[PDB]
Parts: sequence; structure tokens; C-alpha cells
Amino acid sequence: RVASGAGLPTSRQTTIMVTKYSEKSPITIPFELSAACLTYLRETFEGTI
Amino acid sequence: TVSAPATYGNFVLSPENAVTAISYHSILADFNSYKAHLTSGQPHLPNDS
Repeated sequence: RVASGAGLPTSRQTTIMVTKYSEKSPITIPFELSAACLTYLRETFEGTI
Repeated sequence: TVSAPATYGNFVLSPENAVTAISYHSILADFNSYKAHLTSGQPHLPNDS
């Protein structure tokens, strides 16, 4: 605040409080694999090179 | 009494066979012998693959 004359309407308000909410924005991305890929990844064979 | 082979014959392909199969979809068995005898100029192989 700032002081003023002997009778000017200086407001009594002091240290007001406010609330801020949160804005939501999820993101998404898919990735896909084939059955042959998963099979050859999982069951490692004793086969040749 | 007669002698017989005790176990199946284990035939495995060399890395050059693997890369040729991946690239051109074909294999020459005993590939290294082919390469060596071809480069050296020898016309014949001792045995088949």
C-alpha cells in the first residue's frame, strides 16, 4: 500500500490469497510388434547360427 | 554282425551360407571349399557336401 492524505479512502485490504488449479493433458503413443518377433525373442533355440 | 553309423549325421551351414541365404535366397554347401578350390585353380573336389 501507499499512505495518503488525512482522510482519503486508503483501503484496509492486505495480503489477499488466491488458488490456482491444475490443467490436465495426458499424452499417448502406441508401438507394436509381430508374433514372429516375440517368438524369436523369447524361445532362444539351440539351432545353428 | 555288421557295423552301422551310431548317430545321425550333423550337418551345419557356415556363415557365408547364412549371408548368401539372407541376400540371394540360395546356398552352396561346403562353400569355403568351393571358394578355395576355385581360386587356387584346382578343378575337382575330394568329396561331395
